[PDB]
Amino acid sequence: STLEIAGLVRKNLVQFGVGEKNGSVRWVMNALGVKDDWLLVPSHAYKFEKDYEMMEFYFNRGGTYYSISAGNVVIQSLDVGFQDVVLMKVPTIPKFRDITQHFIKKGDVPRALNRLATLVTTVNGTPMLISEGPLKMEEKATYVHKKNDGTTVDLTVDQAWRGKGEGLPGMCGGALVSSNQSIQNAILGIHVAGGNSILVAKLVTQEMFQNI
Ligand SMILES: *C[C@H](NC(=O)OCc1ccccc1)C(=O)O
Repeated sequence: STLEIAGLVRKNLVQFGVGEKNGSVRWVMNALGVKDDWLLVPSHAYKFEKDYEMMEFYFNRGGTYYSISAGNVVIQSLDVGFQDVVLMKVPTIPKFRDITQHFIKKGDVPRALNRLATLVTTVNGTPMLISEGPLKMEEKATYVHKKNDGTTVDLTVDQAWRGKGEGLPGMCGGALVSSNQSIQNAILGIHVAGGNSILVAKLVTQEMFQNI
């Protein structure tokens, strides 16, 4: 069911934060553990600020905090080009339950179109289920990211789900789950943007985990 998939997502969601060494942590959004010490996270969380590699990354797992130098996480792309969401290996994180087989197969993508979905996310660790209207797929989606200094950047990714719904700051990095039971309520991707009552999630397929 949606609710049981949601519980699996919930247990693998951690809070992602960034800080200078010996400085205060800014909690930014969610990241999703997928297998072993690999997580999915929107790279817009960190990559557009100066000297990101000199920062400490923090992973809050239910009130137990794991940190690592940003230069010591291993980042792997999902596909060629900018996809925002990346795979990130964090050697200091406890192993995750493997949820890769719960993600939609590329061939089954059409089965989630025109159907409801649920964004399974948190705001700063507080779990939320957010209803999304019948889904469409955008071959290219563009959204605006606001940096810490107020300046903005336009981001464009390939293959992003679009659904009517109401998101809040901090919900990025949560997982979109299909209402379609016939594909076992597959996880469809990762929330990257919300606005004008539109929620946007980068498609992530089972096949993309082959990138290791
Ligand atoms: C949610 C996970 N399920 C899973 O990996 O399913 C793979 C499967 C299940 C049944 C038949 C064939 C393959 C889990 O944690 O087990």
